[PDB]
Order: sequence, then structure tokens, then C-alpha cells
Amino acid sequence: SYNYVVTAQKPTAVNGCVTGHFTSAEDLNLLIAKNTRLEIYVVTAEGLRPVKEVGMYGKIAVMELFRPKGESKDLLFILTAKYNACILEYKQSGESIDIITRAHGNVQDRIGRPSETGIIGIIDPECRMIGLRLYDGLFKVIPLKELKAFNIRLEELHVIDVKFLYGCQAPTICFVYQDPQGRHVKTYEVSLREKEFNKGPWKQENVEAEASMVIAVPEPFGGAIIIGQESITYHNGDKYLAIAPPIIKQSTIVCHNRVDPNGSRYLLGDMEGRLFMLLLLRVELLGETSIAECLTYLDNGVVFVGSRLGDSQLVKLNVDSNEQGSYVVAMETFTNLGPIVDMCVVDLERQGQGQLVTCSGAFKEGSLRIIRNGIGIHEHASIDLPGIKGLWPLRSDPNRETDDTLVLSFVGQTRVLMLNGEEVEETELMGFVDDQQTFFCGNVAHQQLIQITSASVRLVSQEPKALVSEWKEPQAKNISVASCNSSQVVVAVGRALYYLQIHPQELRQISHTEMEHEVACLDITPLGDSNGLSPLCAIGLWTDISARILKLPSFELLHKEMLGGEIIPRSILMTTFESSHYLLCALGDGALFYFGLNIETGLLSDRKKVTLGTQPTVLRTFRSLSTTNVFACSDRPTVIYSSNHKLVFSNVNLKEVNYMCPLNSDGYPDSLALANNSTLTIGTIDEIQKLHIRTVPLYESPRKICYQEVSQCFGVLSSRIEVQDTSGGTTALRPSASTQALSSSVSSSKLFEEVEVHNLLIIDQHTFEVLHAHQFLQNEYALSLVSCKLGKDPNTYFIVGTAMVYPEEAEPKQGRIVVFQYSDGKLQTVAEKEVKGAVYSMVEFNGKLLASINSTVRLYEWTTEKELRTECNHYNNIMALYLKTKGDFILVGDLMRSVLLLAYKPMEGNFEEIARDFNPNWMSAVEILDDDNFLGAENAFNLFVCQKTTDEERQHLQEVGLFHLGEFVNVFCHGSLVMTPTQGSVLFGTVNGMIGLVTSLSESWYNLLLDMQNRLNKVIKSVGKIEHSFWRSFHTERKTEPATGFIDGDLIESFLDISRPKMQEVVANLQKREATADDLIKVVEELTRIH
Amino acid sequence: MINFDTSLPTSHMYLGSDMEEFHGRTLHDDDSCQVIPVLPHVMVMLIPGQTLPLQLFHPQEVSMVRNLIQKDRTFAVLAYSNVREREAHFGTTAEIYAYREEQEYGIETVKVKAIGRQRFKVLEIRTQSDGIQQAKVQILPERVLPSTMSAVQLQSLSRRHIRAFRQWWQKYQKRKFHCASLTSWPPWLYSLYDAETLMERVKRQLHEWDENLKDESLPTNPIDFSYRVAACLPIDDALRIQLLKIGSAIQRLRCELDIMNKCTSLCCKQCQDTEITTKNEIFSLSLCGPMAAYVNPHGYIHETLTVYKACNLNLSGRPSTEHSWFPGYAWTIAQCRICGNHMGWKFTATKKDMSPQKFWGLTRSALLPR
Ligand SMILES: Nc1cccc2c1C(=O)N([C@H]1CCC(=O)NC1=O)C2=O
Ligand SMILES: [Zn+2]
Repeated sequence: SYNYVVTAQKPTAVNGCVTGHFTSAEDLNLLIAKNTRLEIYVVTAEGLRPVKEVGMYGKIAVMELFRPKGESKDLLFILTAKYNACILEYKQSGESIDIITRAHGNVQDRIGRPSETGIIGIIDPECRMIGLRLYDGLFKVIPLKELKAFNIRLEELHVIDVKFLYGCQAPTICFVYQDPQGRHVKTYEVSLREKEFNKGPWKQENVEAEASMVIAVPEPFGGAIIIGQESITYHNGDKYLAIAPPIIKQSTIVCHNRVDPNGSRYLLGDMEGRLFMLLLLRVELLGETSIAECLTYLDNGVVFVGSRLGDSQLVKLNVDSNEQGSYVVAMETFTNLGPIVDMCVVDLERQGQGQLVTCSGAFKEGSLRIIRNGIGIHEHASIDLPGIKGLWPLRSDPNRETDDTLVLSFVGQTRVLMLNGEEVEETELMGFVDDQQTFFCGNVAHQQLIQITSASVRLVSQEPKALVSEWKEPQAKNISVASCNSSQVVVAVGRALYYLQIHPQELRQISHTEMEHEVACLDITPLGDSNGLSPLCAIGLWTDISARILKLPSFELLHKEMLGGEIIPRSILMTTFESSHYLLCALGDGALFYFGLNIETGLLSDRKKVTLGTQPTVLRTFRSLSTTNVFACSDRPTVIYSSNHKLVFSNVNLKEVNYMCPLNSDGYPDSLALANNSTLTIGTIDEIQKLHIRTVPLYESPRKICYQEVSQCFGVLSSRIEVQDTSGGTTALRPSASTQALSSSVSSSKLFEEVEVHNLLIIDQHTFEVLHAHQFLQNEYALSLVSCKLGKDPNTYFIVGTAMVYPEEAEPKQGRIVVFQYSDGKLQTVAEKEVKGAVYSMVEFNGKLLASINSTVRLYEWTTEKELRTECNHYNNIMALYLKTKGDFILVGDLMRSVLLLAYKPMEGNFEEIARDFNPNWMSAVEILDDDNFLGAENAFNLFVCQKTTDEERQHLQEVGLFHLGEFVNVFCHGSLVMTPTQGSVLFGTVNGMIGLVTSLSESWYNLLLDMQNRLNKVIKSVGKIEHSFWRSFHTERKTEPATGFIDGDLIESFLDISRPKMQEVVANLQKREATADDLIKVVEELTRIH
Repeated sequence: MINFDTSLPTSHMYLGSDMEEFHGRTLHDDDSCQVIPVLPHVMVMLIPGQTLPLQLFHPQEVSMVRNLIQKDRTFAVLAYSNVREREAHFGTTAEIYAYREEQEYGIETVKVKAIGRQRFKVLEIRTQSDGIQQAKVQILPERVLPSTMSAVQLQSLSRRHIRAFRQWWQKYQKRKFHCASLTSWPPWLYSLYDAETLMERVKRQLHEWDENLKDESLPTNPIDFSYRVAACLPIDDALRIQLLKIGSAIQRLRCELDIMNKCTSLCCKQCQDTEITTKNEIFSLSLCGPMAAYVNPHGYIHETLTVYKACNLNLSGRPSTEHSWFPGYAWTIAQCRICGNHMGWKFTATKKDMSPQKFWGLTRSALLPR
């Protein structure tokens, strides 16, 4: 087996964030770490300015800015989880932006135990060094080219937190540490000139038993602020100030930030999303935010809440409290899918069009996320007008800036609609003809309007509406093709072309030409800083099938591209994306050619072909969020946009669009008028991006998810934290999904401070409303969930596997398997089977129920009497956490990678142990790929693939795939978000909100791409200069082995992004059979279509 | 309460004091291949960290070890799958730590004290003309895994360090495994794989056996801890090999807890249904646990389990103090009442003031936890 792995969605969760002056010493910057990604911004004061996004060959652990003495801007230090260290400088020269490495090296030690409190990366205030706490009993020092490092024997093994002390003659580090006596704060002076530690400026003062963080406070204060569970204490030798506020007792303070540069105010954040102000000691609760991983104070009053459990935020710290009393007000919300704890692919809306519903976030940030490929439209009006052949917006009032008129074209007719606010009405625009089909009309030069029909070119004045000019072909012939801007008109009469200028009360005929063949399409869009006057005319011709760039007024040929074929070009368009000029040309077969266009020479370069639909594509230009795009109307409506000076094509979620135009009226602002075969719809376009994310906040923890088609609803296992009230039970913390159910129910017992309450939610696949919530038993922990049909029975049942969890018990002694029927908007309990353990996993096994009970694996038969009956059992000696199946072939998994394969013998009515493998490593997920292979997630963010004459050979599984992903996979799922080169499709959901895709490749296709990877890596410049081979190397604390049987799709996809001479370099002598760059463009393009 | 010195058995005083002590440690690289000698008359399974006492008198064995002292000091102890057809696929290396040569009765004799070091995978057993065998072996590495939460937590929550202490353990679970909410498994599931947790669960049983136990005597490291506990569980040979195969201290502790919980009655291996003692009668009279390996005057190693009460036993002959493994106690031969199988011995105090006044030394080869 040979597999291909690619990122469908980048990590969303925020790992860290900083503020400084990285770009220029003027611009205030916000650097956000999204694991393998680094987003760089400027504080707009009126928003957030997105400057650059750089990917990396490592997981960011440390990220801290610094300015050592004289510097034009800031230097950034980054340390990866694989101990890759680098200093990065920003470099900008026009539209070309590049992150530059200043120093780099691997700081990892040959020996040592990686510390329990994680990697700690501190920096001296004077920029004299880098302090790293990666291993217990050592303090690594990097004095800030090859990042030369050295260790110091740090006596106190268990360091909680550490910071570099401000205002010190000799650099000092203050650290909270624990020993058998207690937990104490200590100081040490780090000497570079002696390469050792010497006694700190002050005594080892005893701190809180649960002291968690050291906050180095700047001058004139100095010293440190130790934070604990109940207390906040300050130390400066002989200076002490111990405070114990009750307001911070509920939750532990997890993060902080400096508000005043002197150190008078600090932001504090707990695990429950409460925001505090530590004033200089006094603490005041500001308000509620998302559960902050990191906090950042920027500009005046605005705060960045970097959340890993929920959507990240921009919030305002007001001086005056609102009616509720909150000094915190939310401005902007940033979608975070992480953590994806479970997911499923469901054909909601259209069949073939797969959607991904995830169990995202945790606690109050718990949500459902629906991820669908393609941009959507928000319908505000819908009108029955079949057979629209054209759409144009008009401003019938020159004094108004908004479109108040919509002009429609039909077979041989023209209808005019007026927009009186939200009211669309049929009218007749004076001067315009209704008995002729329109090819163009719009607002033109000198407060006039134009209408180009099959018969003439009509020029109408706006005050009053009347015909001021009219142009016709001299032999009264019909206009075949027409193009018009604000000052110019170019019309075709078969082979003839005519160039007109729009003057006051005059349509002036400037020039004319005869073409080699019949004219098919025309475009005279003015590009660049051309004040509504285009010196270029784009033209598509019949028979020769050519795209030609002509000069105005001469009609001189500048360029002639031979598109090739028997299919005539239907639509032609000149456009500008990210200041780069392009020529788009659509053929009658739905194929689209797109070239870059030189405005001066007329040269069409970088020919690229894309298959959009089956029908001829119509290209219309529209504006969205102050950015120019192109709507490609066909049976697969598409938006053509620019991302990193490369054209992107995202699908529209509409069956088909024939024609469209942008409408900006008083009633429909910044809208899109779309037309298909039967109706006209006015609406608003979504975010112009590849995927769309619908958020269904639950305000509790979603754990598991499955889908029942026969019920048109999803089954969701969820849990809510409740506190022990001064009554015989518990009370909620806030309203959540399980509390606010349409219809509620609870489990009836038949089996013998903060509590977790478990529920089975029922959610409608359209509205996403909690139709029903079934609360489980007290102390009953719901683990597994499956929506299937069992035995001879034709009813689909929602089945749940539970465990009775008690603090005294370590391994659940009890559990249930509960069969539910969802009828009449209420769950009816069909069967309740009590088992002697935890039901970690359940799977529908060929009309039977396969379910794990602790170590044992059970097969249940569903009788006519409607109750599960024990068939056969397999006692494993290994916990049956993972239970996956395909036919009579069963996979059994342990959290320690102990896999064993079972087979159900039908005639024997027993289980047979095919093969086993026991190689301890933490395993987070597993999925069967095919008959002989299976995929899994292994410790240190890796992926693996195990495969299947002698018995001591056949009874043993072999590890064929090893790959360092850089992500923690919680779920694998068979499905696709897309409507052959590769075999199969498995999607995966991670902790960081990253979604990925795994597909199989052929032996030679794998070798082709592997060879290509080695060649790409010689061309591609790596951020921080990390070797890709090293990054992808299967890594553990023990061994680091190169990646095997896996292709980095993300690396393969960057071939389409490298320079064209660099593509030539990569493909040169690549291959035995030879490979053209054109062959490799098609192969790589084909692979981008899987996601 | 017990007044016997629990340290006394571990020193093997019967072997005699005044032994040449060796300090220097030899350790082979992981997965590395080695050719180690095998002592022909050793038939016991040795767990790493376990003390193996020997009394060698066969000339070929005496010369073997005498030469072994001049170098490596390590030999191979084979974990026989079938002791009759002398088949072994696994084993443990034994390093001599105490050594003494004597000459008596026309023979040259040597008494050694070795310790288990490294488990291995048998690749080929070659035999020498003198009788003693060599073994081409592959050193099996000890697999150490990080915290279950180590990978998932690369965040702010990192710096949350680990009667009435019952609530500490609950606060510990809630805290250490808080990040389980980012994963697809509960904190109570991660506990089932936590070394500290699994160890405190074992330490619970160890304190039921040694009522006078001080935690300082126990190893802190789960690697040394899983092995110490492995060596004092009175289990059958098939189950013992299964335990020796285990690479992880976690998989080992989990195994030991399962054995400990399912263990109830200890019967006579021969008649199988005759109950001799129960889990409740086991107690640690030695620091190395309730069960330990000792040598008789003829070099035969008996792994003996200390229990207070035994049931279907018949004694024969009068007590003796000759070569006693528990100084201050006399032994008398004990056999199964039903079949006559030699089950071990009854130990009785030689002084009126001693506590326990009597106990039972049962050999594990005679027992069956059935
Ligand atoms: N003197 C002999 C002679 C033959 C067999 C044994 C002994 C002997 O002393 N032990 C045990 C009895 C119990 C003991 O404490 N130490 C031993 O060596 C034997 O199996
Ligand atoms: Zn018997």
C-alpha cells in the first residue's frame, strides 16, 4: 500500500499570539500561531490587517519577538516541537514579501527526559540570550548564526514556570519549583563568560502549594508576581505583598498579558473564559470571553482572545460597565473547528455533494460544524421570469449612486424592472425598445444610457428619458456580437467590427475592420489606470477557434492564441486580480482558458485550461468586500478569485446559473441578481473561500455523532457540567442544548463538587434544532453511538453504549447498551441490556451488533422479541477501545497500539484470531482502509498503515506506512466533500481544527510523486531552513525514522505554485519513461480535485 | 505485628558471608545481538532486577563462571516454554554481583549471587562439547512512553503539576487528564494507562501483604517497579513468560493488576483441585516481596512464597535449621495431603519471642492459581 495525504482545511485553533514591531518599527503587529502556520498582521485600529501567512516544517512550541540593540524592526524566534530553532527577519520590497532566516539549528539533546511542564522558551530583556527548559535538570542557553547552545546543571528538577527578571546588572531567572518539602520560588544568575549558574539576588521564599505562573514585572517595580489557585503573591527580596481574592477561586488562571508597558495593569484569564485585571495588588472581573489559550493587548481597549477550545476573538475593554455589568464587548468572531472529537459525511442538500458535520469545541464553546465545499447565496427576492438571456443594472436617476433599474433580455424581447426599495416592479424605460433582444445596456458617459439590440445601438439621455442618438450597420444588417464600456462600443456584424465612441448626444463611428472569420465574442473592459478608455479589444473567432488581442482604434492584431478544437469560444473577458492582468476565455463545451495579459504588448502568457461545466460558460465581473471577482455561469456555477497571485475557482451552491449581474439598490445593497432557466433571484454572496462553515453552538460538549436518514436527523452524544446544589441533586451552569430541548426525557433505572451529565441529542438535518434530548443515568457516562438496522427488523434504531463511572472504581464494573426508536418527535427506549463493563465501541456487523465490554468483544443477535441476544465472545487480555469492521474481518484496538484482527466463522459461530501486533505507542484513532490495510494515528502526531504462506508469517501484520503529520487525529471517516488516478477516500479530523484526506496510489504513481518530492525540496525554500525529510520523519521520544509509503500532498500541490522555470528544473530528467512538465501539470491538477 | 528482619532473606546468609563483591555494570545496546553462555542446571525464569542465588559444583559450570568473572560477568537465563524439550524463545541476562570460591569434598565449588538485567529474544542455541551452551540473543529494549497527555497538550495547561488523600487522587485525575476533552476518550480512561495511577493501585496490594512496608524501599521508577512486582506473583510458567514478553511498564502493571484481581485460590499443580492457600494468606517476609528465589545445598533453585496459613498439607520428619533461608526459623518438609506433591516447607521460630511464630514456604512450581 502507497498513500497520499493532503490538507482539506488548515489548522484553525490558536496555539499562541504575540505583539511587537516585526514588519516595520512603526506598524504594531499581531502574530498568531496556528500550529504549522504563522499569520502576520498589523493593528488597523479599525480592524485587523492581513499581511502574510507562512507555513512551516514544524509545530510551533515557542514564538517570541525581540529587538537586539540597533535594528530597523523586530526579529522573531520560533522553536518547533522537533526542537528546530530559528530567528526570522521580515523583508518587503513592493508586492514581493519574504520571511528571512537569520540563524537556525536543532537544539535537541542526545540524552535527557523531556519535562512534564512542557517546553519553556524565555528571553533576557536586554536580548543577551535565549533560555530553554526542554529537559528536567538542565537549563539550555542560546546567546542572541548556527544558534550555538550550552547547558547548566539546574539542581531543582521540577520547575513549574520560569521568566527572565527585569532590571538586573547580571541576567537572572526566577522559577517556581516543587520538591517533597513543598513548592518554593527561587532565583539564579546565568553567567555567559563562565557558562554556569551562581546564587540568585534573593532567598528561596515559600509560595502557594498550587503556584502555577511567574510574571516578570518591568521597572520601576521589578521582581515577580507568582499566581496560584487561591492567591496572587509578589516577591522582590525583602519586598512582599500576598493577596487571596475569592473571585479567582472557581477556576485556575491559565494565561496573562501586559496592558501598561510599565507594569501597572495585567490581563488574567481562567479556564472558564472569565477576564480579570490585575492592577498595581487588586483584581477586578472585566467580563466573559472565549476560553483563552493566549491573550494579547493591542492598541487602545481592543484585546485579542486566542482560543483553542472555541472561536477566537476581538473584544473591547470599556471603562464603563453595560446594563449586565460587563466591561467586555465582543467585536469580531473567528471560526475555529478545533477540537474535532467526532465527525460524519452526509449528503445534505444534493446527492453526490458530501458535507462534513463535526463535533467541535468543548464546554461552553461546544458546537456542531457543517463544512461544505463551495460559496453560497442568500436569497432575498425570487421572481418567476423564465428564459432570461441577459441581466443589466441601471441607475435611472443620475443624482443617485444606487441601481434602481434592472434590465432583462429574452428571446427577441426586453423587459425592464424598477426597484422601489425592496419592491420589484414591471416598467418601460423610455428610449429603450422592448421588441428586440438586448446584448448590452448600462449607464454611460455624459449622464446617458445605452441599449445594444440585434437591430441597433441606442443612446438615451437621462433628463429627460428620450432617444438622443442611434447607430445602425449601413445595409440595415443585424448586430451579432456587442461589447460596451463607458466611452466605447465595439460591435460585430458577422465578420465586420465597428468601433464607436459615446459622446454627448452622439454615437461617433471611429473605425471598422473585417475579420478572417465570424466573430463569436468581444470584450473591451478597460484595465489598469485607464480612465474608462480601453486601448485593447479581446475577440474570439469561429472556425479557426482563436482568442485574439486587437488594438483600438486601428484594429491591429497584437496577439493570436490558437485555442484548438471544433468548439467555438462563447465568452471572452479581460480582468484584473490582485493588480495582475488576465484574459479569460470560455468555450461552448464548458472549458475555460485563462492567461495572463500584458496591457502594453497584448501578449497572452501562462495558458491554463480548467473544466467548469458541460454547458457554455458566461463570465460576468462582480465586486465582493471591496475585491473584484468573476462569476462563471454554467451547470457548475463558479466564482473565479485570486489567492497569493494565483487564480482560484470555488463552486457556487446552486443547481445551475445561466446569467447574472451585481445589483446595488437601496432595497438590495451589495447584491447579485442571478437568473436560471425559470426564475430571477436577488441575493447576497457568502465569503469568497473554498469551504463554507455553518456553526450550531450547543453551549455544552459534543462528544459523538452519527446520522439517521429515515428520521432526517442526527444523533449526538453530549455532556454538560453541573454543580452540586444545596438539594438532593445538581444544577446547571448555563442553558445548553440538552437543557433547552423541544421535548425532554430521562433514563429509568433497572441497574444497581462538579458532575458531568450525559445526553443523547436529536438534531434536524436542516434547521439544526434540538428536537429531543435524552438525559442518561446519574454517573452514567455515554461512550459509543450507532444508527443502524439489526436482524430481521426493518426499523433504524439509535444505539448507545455506556459505562457506570464512580470515583472509587478504576475500570467500570457496569455498563448498558440502550436501543432507542425515534418516532413522533420522541425517543422510545426499545431495549436495555446490562453488561459487566464499559461499552467503549460498537459497530453494525452484517445485521448483528458487535460491541466491546472492557477487555471482551461481544456479538449480539437481534431477535423478533426485540432484545439483543449474546451469540459469541472473544476474551482479548487487551482493552477493546477501537472496534472497526469490513465484512467478516474485525479490527480490535488498544490505546497502546496493540492491534489484533478477528474473523467471525459463520458455520462455527465463533471468533478466530487472524493476526496480532503489540508495539507500544499511544494510538488516538484507527480506520480500515481496504480488505488488507488499515490507517491509524500514533503518538507524536504521526500516521501509520499496517498490511496483511507460513502461519508465523500470516499471523503477523506489517507496518507499510509511516508519516509525521504534525496533527493529533481524533477521527477518520470514509467520505468526500467533492462531487481514476486514486483509490478510496478517508477524511480525518484533528485537535487543532485541521481536516485532512488520505487516498491510495499505484506503485509507479507513488514512485513518480516520491521522485518529484525529492526534486521539489531542492527548489522550494523552507521557512527557518528545516529539511522536509526531517519534518515528515516518523518521530517519537525514542526513534526518528524517515517517512515511508506516504506522499505529502501539500508539498506535491506547491508544484503548481512554483515559478515556471522552476517547474522545468524539477521535471528535467525526472522520468523508464520520460515526463513532460505539461504531463506533470495535469497529474498535480488532477490531485487537487480530490478535495 | 512482625519483629522478623525483612532484609535478612534478601542477603542469602545461608550462602555464607565474606563474598567478593562486584560493582561495575555491563549493559548491551538495544536490539543488539550478543552471544552469552547459559548455565546448564538453571531451569528458573529470571525477571530483570531479581536476585538469582547459585551453588555450582559441576566442573564445567564452575570453570564457566570462574572464566565469566575474568570478563563480562553476565550469563543468559532462559525462560523455557517446555522445560522437558528444553525449548526457550525468551530469557534474561544475569550479572554476577557477589562471588565466592571454595574447595571441599574433593571438589571445587563456587557460590554466586547474580541479578536480572536485560530481557532478550533467543536467535539460536549452540552447544559446546563441555555441556554448557551458548546463546545468540537479541536484546529487547524497554519501551518507555510519555504521559498519555504529553502530545495533546502543547499549551497553557502544561504548568499544572501532579485517608483524605482519596480526594487528592480525584483532583489528580481531573487535573492531569483535563486535556482529554480535546480527545475522543475520557480522563478516567487515560487513568487506566497512567504509570503513577497503575502503580498506586499495585502499591495498594503490596501494603496488604507488607503491613510494616515503608514506601522508600519500593522503586520510584515504573520500569523497576513493574519488574519487582512481576517477580513476586506466584503464577504458572505459561503466564510468567507472557509477562516477560511485555515491553511496556504500563502493559506490565496492567497485566499484574489483572492477575492480582482475578487471583483467589492457590491449589496443588498436581491434583489441580486441592486448595493449599489463598491470596489473603500471602505476606512479605522479605523486602524483595512475598515470593523470592533461594538455593538448596544441591544448587536447585526454589522460588518460595511466604503465607501464614496453608491447608491440605502434611509434614514429614522433624524441624531442621540446616541451610535455612530465613534465619531464626527451622523448616520441616510439607507435601500435598491428597497426592503427596512436595509443596514446600513449614517454617517455625527457634525462639519464643519471634513474630511470625510460624509461616509456610510454598514453591511456585508446586502451585497453580486455578
Ligand atoms: N539440607 C537439604 C538437603 C536437601 C534438600 C534441601 C535441603 C534444605 O535445607 N532445603 C531447603 C529447606 C528450606 C530452607 O530454608 N533452605 C533450604 O535449603 C532443601 O530443599
Ligand atoms: Zn496434590
